[PDB]
Amino acid sequence: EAQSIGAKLALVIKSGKVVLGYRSTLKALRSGKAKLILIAANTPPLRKSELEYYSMMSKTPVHHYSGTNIELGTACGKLFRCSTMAILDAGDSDILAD
Amino acid sequence: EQIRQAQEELAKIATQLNENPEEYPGHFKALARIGETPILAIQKLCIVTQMAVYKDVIPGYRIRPLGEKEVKRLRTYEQALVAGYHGYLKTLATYAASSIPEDRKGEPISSIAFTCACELVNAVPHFNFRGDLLRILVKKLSTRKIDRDFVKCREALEKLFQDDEEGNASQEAVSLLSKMMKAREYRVDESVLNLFLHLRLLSKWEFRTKKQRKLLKAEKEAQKVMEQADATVSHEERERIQSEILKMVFATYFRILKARVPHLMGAVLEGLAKYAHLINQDFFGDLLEALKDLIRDTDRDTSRESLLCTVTAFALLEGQDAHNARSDLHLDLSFFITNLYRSLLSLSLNPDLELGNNKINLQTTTVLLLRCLTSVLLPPWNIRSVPPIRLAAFCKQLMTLALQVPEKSSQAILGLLQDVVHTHGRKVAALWNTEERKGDGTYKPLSETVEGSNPFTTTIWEGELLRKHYCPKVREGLKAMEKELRSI
Amino acid sequence: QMHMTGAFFRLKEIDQTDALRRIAKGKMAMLTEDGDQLERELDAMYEHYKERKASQDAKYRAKRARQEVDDEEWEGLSARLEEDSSKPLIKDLSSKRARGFFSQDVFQKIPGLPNIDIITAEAMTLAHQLATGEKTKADLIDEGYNKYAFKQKEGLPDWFLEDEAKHDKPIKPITKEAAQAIKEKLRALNARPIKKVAEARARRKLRQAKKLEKLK
Amino acid sequence: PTAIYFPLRFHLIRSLLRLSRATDTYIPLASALLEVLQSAEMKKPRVYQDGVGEQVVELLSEFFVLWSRNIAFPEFALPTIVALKRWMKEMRKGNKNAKLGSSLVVLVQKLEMNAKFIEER
Amino acid sequence: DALQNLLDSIEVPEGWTGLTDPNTGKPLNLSRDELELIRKVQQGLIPDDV
RNA sequence: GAAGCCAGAGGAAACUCUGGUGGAGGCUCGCUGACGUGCAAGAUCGUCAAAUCUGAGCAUGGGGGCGAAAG
Repeated sequence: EAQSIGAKLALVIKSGKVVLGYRSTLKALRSGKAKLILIAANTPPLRKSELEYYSMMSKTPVHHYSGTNIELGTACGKLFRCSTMAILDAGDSDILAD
Repeated sequence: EQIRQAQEELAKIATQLNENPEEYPGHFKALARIGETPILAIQKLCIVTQMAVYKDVIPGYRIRPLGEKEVKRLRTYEQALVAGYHGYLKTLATYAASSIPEDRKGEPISSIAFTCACELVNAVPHFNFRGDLLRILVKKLSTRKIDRDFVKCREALEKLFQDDEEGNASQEAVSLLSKMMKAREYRVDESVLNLFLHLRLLSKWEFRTKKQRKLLKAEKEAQKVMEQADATVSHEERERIQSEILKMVFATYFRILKARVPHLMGAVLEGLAKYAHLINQDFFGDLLEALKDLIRDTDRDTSRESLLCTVTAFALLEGQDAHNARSDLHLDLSFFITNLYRSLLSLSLNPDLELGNNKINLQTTTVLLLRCLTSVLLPPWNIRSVPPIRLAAFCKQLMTLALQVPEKSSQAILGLLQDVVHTHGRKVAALWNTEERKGDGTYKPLSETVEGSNPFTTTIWEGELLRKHYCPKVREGLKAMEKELRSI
Repeated sequence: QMHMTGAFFRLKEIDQTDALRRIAKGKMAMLTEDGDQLERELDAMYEHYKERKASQDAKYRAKRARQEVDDEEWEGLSARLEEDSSKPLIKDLSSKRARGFFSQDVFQKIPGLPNIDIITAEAMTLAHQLATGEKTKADLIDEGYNKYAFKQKEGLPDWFLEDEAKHDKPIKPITKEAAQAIKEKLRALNARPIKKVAEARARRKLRQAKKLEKLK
Repeated sequence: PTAIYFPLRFHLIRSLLRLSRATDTYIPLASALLEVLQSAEMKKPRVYQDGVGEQVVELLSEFFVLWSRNIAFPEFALPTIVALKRWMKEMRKGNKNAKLGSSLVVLVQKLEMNAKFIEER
Repeated sequence: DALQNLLDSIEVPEGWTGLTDPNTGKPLNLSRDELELIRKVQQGLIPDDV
């Protein structure tokens, strides 16, 4: 459900604790406190595979977002391209229970 | 359930063939083993699933037989694709040949087998065994029935004809249709004869190293040389395929005209008038003379055959290229004009003149007569250089025929003579004026020539009998026609 | 809006299996007489020689690429890791594969789940002689006992036979009426239509007009 | 069509003939009446074929005597006489109805004469 | 027939020659036995049977 | 002076007007003939030639007619 998956994404941005972008996603994985990792479809494969490797080592779930980077940024309420993002706190949304 | 556990195992095979096909070469044959379940349901979902995978997997190029690490991986996967697709077409054909009546909950196997065939025909054709795909379609199109699968097999073939540009797919289809029609001895539904009318052949800086730059230069010159060679070969191949299709199409046309199949030969003359300008120049006068021989044979129902060949001859000279070759190719339509004139008295007597976007294959005799007179009296070319005596000859006879003809036919003829007065005017105005009547000779009604009737020595009086005809559209027809007589 | 206008490591086919549990353990590993056979190769180089020589022309490379294969050719089918001695990760925010595949469009519309052909002009010449009262049946049979007779061609290799056929064509004359019959037999059905004859005459008339312009 | 429902034609034909005599309206019977004549039974070779033959001689008659004073009669009648002129040619070459053949001969001698006699007026 | 002549123009007969028979003005055609003899002489594989 | 950009005023919008920035162009400045189409008693449309200057090196093309081109 594309409409519903943007609903908790818009809530977790506006209620929870989220970092956006490649480098901040990397630092959140390194600290081990990340709880969900969203990766855009048009992310380059070397960036894609390095991010899948660290999430396996840090044991955090991943999600392959169907839309591209501009689509994920629009889902965030932001006006910039966001290829990768990480959830640190789910806030008041059911995006972590699912 | 039993039917449940197939659905994941159907989805098991198809999904990984979509992701990485070469990794798994027995899955085509694995799709075969899950297909002989005697329970009828999984026979249905497998046939659709085999249609699903081969649409996604089949490449855009044919693959040769092997004869005789990554190369051995590609060869095993590609040879497994052929053996799977050969087996699917066999199980498609024996499923379409199966018995049609079954439970009313759904159509049993056959229409699914046909809809799988028609989907493959417009998605596969380049790949091998297209003759096996088409032989399923031609077998249903020979059945001589109106049925949904008969209809479904029909738009599949004209979709193939309208879209194929290379011509190899069209040649194999028209070869089977031609061989079916002779084998059936021409008992086809004449929807498949109109399939020939649908043929189309007849009608931002990326860095590059120094070695990459030189390889891309040499690839450009190699592609440049290969471009003029491909253009010349594709043009020469297209003319050759058109030559073979035109031979098989016209041979079927002439064998129908010899066998005298009534419903088929209406469609043949439509195809003949459409495609005669593609064939050789010498054969154009032959077609105009074979039509003469047909008309003489009916002169030995029979009113429809003569009018069909008459409107076809006028439709041949209708065309632009044939019109400019009247002087060179000695194409005289004087036979068809004179035979049309001599049959107008007999045509009024025969009572089957009205029986309920083409040009020749019209159903009713009256509109065939109307299109013949439109060609004679209102031609698209040289409408002002028409012999007025020929105009006056038909004007009197069409007035006579309107007296003894059905109500709709009489209204149509008065509409036709209405157009002659508006277009020609002073040429035929003297017919209704009895003081301008010529005194050179007397009027011969029963004449065997258009020129010898002396039409300007008579006067038209059928308007007296037709302002009194029971249909007021006939009455309105005169009052419109006499309106333009006074408007000259 | 202007934005819209040897494989790597993946976690897709390793999720929820014992392989993930094994890899996540992180223990080290590394990857550690009758001449039949002589006749097979001699025909292989001869085919390779023929395809190489014929591919020097750009026309043949275009013809071969557009050439199809024959179903008469495809017949025959029916008709170590050196190891050391010591809830999914991918979540779809929603079997699902079986539900997804059969939610496709195609599954939803379906409810209730010997001929002798004279091509060469020389065979036409022999046909014109035989059909007319010029050469009888006795003369054709008797003159077939010549030096090109009783020569076998059955088991002979293709490189031997193709060399002979290039260099053993008998030299007997043809007639112009035999050659005329062959071209009119082999003429295509769209070779000479009204359209192409018209532009050919128009091209020739224009060519004379430019010559008169140049002489002007 | 056809011969089984032949008496249904003739009474129906007379009803149209009655209407055309009272009001001044043209009703074309020439196609229909000749078609009933040129069915299979007349051309296949007995009392009933004379009865249907003598009767249809009448229905040819009053159809032409209605508008026998209107000027367009050389052209109105002309398709009909030429139709029977072919019919005299086939019987000279069907049945053996010499009495029926002779009655139509007088009928086309009538129609030609009234066509001729009206051309001078 | 004109339809017959127009079929021979498209699908040429097997024994077709392009000549006119002196005896009958119809086009002169080779027989099946004659076509076999022409093949035997041209290829020269077997001069005579048995 | 073109797109494009900045600022202000109308209009729900698209757009409109003004003031600027910008510096695209088959734009300008210095000292017509041969044909084709024509469906009339010739109208109307299309094709062809007139093709950046210059040193040093270099390659190829030319006549007629027949034929649909290949020849």
